[PDB]
Amino acid sequence: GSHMEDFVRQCFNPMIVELAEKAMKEYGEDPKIETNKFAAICTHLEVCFMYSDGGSKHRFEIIEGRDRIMAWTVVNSICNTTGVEKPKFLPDLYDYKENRFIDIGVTRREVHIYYLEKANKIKSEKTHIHIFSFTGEEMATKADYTLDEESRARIKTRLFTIRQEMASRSLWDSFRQSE
Ligand SMILES: [Mn+2]
Repeated sequence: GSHMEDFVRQCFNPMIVELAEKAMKEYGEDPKIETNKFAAICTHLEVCFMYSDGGSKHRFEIIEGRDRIMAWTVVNSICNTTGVEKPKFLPDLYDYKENRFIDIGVTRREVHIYYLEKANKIKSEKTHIHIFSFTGEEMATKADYTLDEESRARIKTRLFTIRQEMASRSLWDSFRQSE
């Protein structure tokens, strides 16, 4: 029974917590033990959903938060109907306006570092990358930030609020250090 576990359950909405639990079980991880990861997964879920709310109404197909098999099934429907290249790793959204997959990343470090690490890892030239930090910074493929500034600014504000709530509990240093 960690403080972090109870913190996560009061910080995030029940639907996010439940999806995060599922995600972690699917890879045999335990939200009661790997509590920093549980927090990180909830955070990544919420940001991806906030992000998808920034479009016009039918802009994005939402990939993140599906069951893994369904998620690949939908990716495949998109590849098959648009001709776009199949990614090697599950992206978070598909942008029907710009016709590209997006992978949203959230980092407790300098953005370019995580950018780079995600760029080399996906190796999907095509998949757009958009990183947010917990210090208000962002970095996106080709400096193309996809949404208007307001939709991105509120994500930055929410991440900073999570950071504060964690710091006020003395959980921040250890979450930051566990990345
Ligand atoms: Mn992501």
